[PDB]
Amino acid sequence: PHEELQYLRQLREILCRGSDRLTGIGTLSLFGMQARYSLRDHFPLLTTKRVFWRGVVQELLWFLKGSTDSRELSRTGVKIWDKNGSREFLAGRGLAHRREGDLGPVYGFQWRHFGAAYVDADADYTGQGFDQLSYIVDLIKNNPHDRRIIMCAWNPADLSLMALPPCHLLCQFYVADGELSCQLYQRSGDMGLGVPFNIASYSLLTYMLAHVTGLRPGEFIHTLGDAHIYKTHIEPLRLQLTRTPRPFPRLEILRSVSSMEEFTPDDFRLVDYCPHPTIRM
Amino acid sequence: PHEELQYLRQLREILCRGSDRLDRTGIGTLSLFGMQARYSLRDHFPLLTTKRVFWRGVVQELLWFLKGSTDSRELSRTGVKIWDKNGSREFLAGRGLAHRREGDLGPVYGFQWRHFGAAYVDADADYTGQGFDQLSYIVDLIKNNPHDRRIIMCAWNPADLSLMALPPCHLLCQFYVADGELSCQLYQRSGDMGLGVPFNIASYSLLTYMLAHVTGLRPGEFIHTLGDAHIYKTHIEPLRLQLTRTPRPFPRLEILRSVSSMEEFTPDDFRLVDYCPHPTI
Ligand SMILES: Cc1nc(=O)c2cc(CN(C)c3ccc(C(=O)N[C@@H](CCC(=O)O)C(=O)O)s3)ccc2[nH]1
Ligand SMILES: Cc1nc(=O)c2cc(CN(C)c3ccc(C(=O)N[C@@H](CCC(=O)O)C(=O)O)s3)ccc2[nH]1
Ligand SMILES: O=c1ccn([C@H]2C[C@H](O)[C@@H](COP(=O)(O)O)O2)c(=O)[nH]1
Ligand SMILES: O=c1ccn([C@H]2C[C@H](O)[C@@H](COP(=O)(O)O)O2)c(=O)[nH]1
Repeated sequence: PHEELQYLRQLREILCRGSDRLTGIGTLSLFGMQARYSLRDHFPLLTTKRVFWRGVVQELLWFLKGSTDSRELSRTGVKIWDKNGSREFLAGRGLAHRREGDLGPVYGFQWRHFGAAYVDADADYTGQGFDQLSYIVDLIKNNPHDRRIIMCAWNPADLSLMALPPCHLLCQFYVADGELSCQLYQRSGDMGLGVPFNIASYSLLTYMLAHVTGLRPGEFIHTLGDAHIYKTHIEPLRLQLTRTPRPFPRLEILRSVSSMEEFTPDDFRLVDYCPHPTIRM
Repeated sequence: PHEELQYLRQLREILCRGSDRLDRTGIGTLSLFGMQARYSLRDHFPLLTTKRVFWRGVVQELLWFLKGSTDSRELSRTGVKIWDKNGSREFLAGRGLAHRREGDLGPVYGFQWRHFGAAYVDADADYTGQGFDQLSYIVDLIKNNPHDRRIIMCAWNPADLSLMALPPCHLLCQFYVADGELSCQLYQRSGDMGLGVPFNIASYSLLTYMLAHVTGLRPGEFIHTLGDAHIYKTHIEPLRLQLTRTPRPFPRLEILRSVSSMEEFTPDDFRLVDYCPHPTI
């Protein structure tokens, strides 16, 4: 039974039993969902519609950098954070005095410098705040059965400095039988666009962490809070609800990388990815 | 089907195929990673019946949390001693926390809920207007923007971990409103299925009843998401016994008078009817 059917059943449920609720734009939604994806023999990149894999990779490395600069992601060809880094959008957020591309203390800053005072995207933060990436990497290496291997992006005190508050709040990691697993808690999930993307991101993070630590990829567990469908997306989502999953691709890591920071997009080969055609939403 | 059978199934799964691990202090647990159970709050209250749950503790401890107290001496005064061991002068010394008055647990749940991001100095100090008051934040959201997808309270603060007596188990809870009902999901990084988890279920269910009462809504669903779900090997025998017990119907919870603020609840506003658990083990 294909694991992608979990995602497809969740879609089907939200569309059929979801709550119909409206500030700006309207959605169908359910609350509390969990799905499991094996990482042992394949990589759970959804096949019912093509997922922007190039975006997935560039954005994770950009996160892992600690960068909060939407321009630096943009330079690589990935424009998904650009609407949010415009001086116009920032102004609308009451953050007008930002330079272009300064998103505030978003994921990268929270992952590498939690609790630090944010100044701007160009400030040097070395040795400031709590480095969560170094923290979990050390625990996975030297104390793998620890129950506190967590990386959290939710920092309520920093919300008003943020262009957009984080959706995927925290990940926890788990080690058993030489396998590295990961649970992601996502407060909010757009099933039409974000959620396939998000599944891929944290699955990737786990492959990367597994590699760097000498472990094999295990399970990725996806726990949603608000799982929702935007109503404008209903006829394209019914389209994808008709399609049968193709087998998952595999993910190869093309070289020895000793540090989470030394990865490059060319270290990853996506083998045998054959999605159905892209659906625009 | 009776909801407690979710918990008991989880017990059995862990006992049957759980992973046999040791910590770096040598103690053995069986554990599994990634679990979710749903408990209805509408017609009843999910206080577990196959073993008696310390309900007096549940109530006093939560009221204690909601006040922002990080003083174990205060909870202990009520006759509830569950945090006394962690508050002892010797425990804190064992943690490497000198200059600590007895009962000073550090920036734990209460401090995080009320003053997230604030500079902790001590349990007696006064933090008014320091940090981010998450409790007011969520009560406000549930009242004035119930469909917000960021109705979050979080206790995981990486920067404060070395200052805490114990690191938080309940990382965060999220709330959700639909069709006149308040719902809640909790992310728990670590659950002792033997002692902690029944208690923990009662705690956040109770919190949801209180929030529902204060905001003019009916208790909806409580979703319980776990990370490391485990059983200490020493308790396997009493748990075998527990698993033979047939669950009895859940009690109910009546809130006596009208309470207008989350801070004005007293242990007396709560009527538990009728809790008839199998004998304690
Ligand atoms: C309403 C909303 N839903 C989302 O899913 C969402 C996601 C992000 C960030 N994110 C995690 C994204 C992942 C993928 C994206 C995207 O734009 N994909 C395009 C592909 C672009 C292209 O043509 O190359 C798409 O397929 O529409 S955006 C930001 C705001 C959002 N807003
Ligand atoms: C290893 C471990 N497991 C736990 O479950 C745990 C729980 C807490 C805090 N906690 C969340 C607790 C919930 C319930 C508790 C308890 O001891 N209840 C007693 C009541 C004692 C009495 O009635 O006098 C009991 O149920 O027997 S303690 C602290 C450390 C822990 N440590
Ligand atoms: O990584 C992401 C980022 C955003 N979103 C979606 C979820 C919501 O539909 C919207 C964010 O809006 P709020 O939930 O923050 O209001 O974008 C995702 O699914 N994944
Ligand atoms: O509210 C609580 C507090 C603690 N624990 C348990 C979980 C673990 O067995 C232990 C905490 O140890 P660590 O997870 O921190 O190692 O206590 C709970 O189940 N619930």
